[PDB]
Amino acid sequence: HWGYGKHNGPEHWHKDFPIAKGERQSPVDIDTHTAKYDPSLKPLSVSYDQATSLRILNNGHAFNVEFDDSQDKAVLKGGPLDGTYRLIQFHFHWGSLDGQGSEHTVDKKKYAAELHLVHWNTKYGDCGKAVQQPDGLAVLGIFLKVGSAKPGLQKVVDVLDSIKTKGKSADFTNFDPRGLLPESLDYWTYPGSLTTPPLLESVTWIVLKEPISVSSEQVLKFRKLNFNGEGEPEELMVDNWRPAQPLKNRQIKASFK
Ligand SMILES: Nc1ccc(/N=N/c2ccc(S(N)(=O)=O)cc2)cc1
Ligand SMILES: [Zn+2]
Repeated sequence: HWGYGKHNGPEHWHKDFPIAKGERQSPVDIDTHTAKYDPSLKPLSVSYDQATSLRILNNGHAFNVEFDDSQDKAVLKGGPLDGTYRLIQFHFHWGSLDGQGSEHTVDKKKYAAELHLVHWNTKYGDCGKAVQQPDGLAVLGIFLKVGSAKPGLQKVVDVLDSIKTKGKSADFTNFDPRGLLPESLDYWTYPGSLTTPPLLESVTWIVLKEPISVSSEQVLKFRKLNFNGEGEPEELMVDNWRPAQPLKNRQIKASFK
């Protein structure tokens, strides 16, 4: 099945998922000089005060921290969005080396990793329904660079030993995703897709300009995870990122001058 290796990686995905070559695929390179400030964008509202984390899961492609999305508890509103989008999960993409790992790039610069906070439009009732709609999801993307440690990431880092292999999960209650945000909410936005199969073209991307800093030690622990299940040959979970896709007939908008 699909993955990130030579024989099942991004260049193969189109055979099972023809939308891989579609008109609004993600990620993309963000050309900062071509992106235009958009005055029609309303203020972005990240409201994570009542966020209720449940569990952390190694799904064989990344790890997901999952949230209770049965009520308006952690929501994203404003910016390019109409209505209310509920946080369902977050995960990361990262590299084998500090010089790669992000999915989006900025003037072709690759960051060490990229955090995706995944939200679904409450007008569609559940995430499975939302992901089939052109305005179904909003993914808040945050770049990670290697430097000082991110204190708010350490609780994630320290549980990874318990979910080393595909299919393993662990309790992960009382985690506050506000500790993963940078100071500024300045962002770029464009219409795109899921960056993994099924690659559905249902995502409003909101990519923050300011990266967060994480330590080398923190990212090294991401790289100790396994793509494989328990008792199978070890394949380190690294380079689980899709490269930039053609922008085609899309304009990237900036929230800032
Ligand atoms: N039924 C179904 C199956 C797989 C799904 N995948 N959801 C996605 C969640 C977010 C991402 S991403 N990497 O944030 O674009 C990519 C996949 C979503 C729904
Ligand atoms: Zn992602």
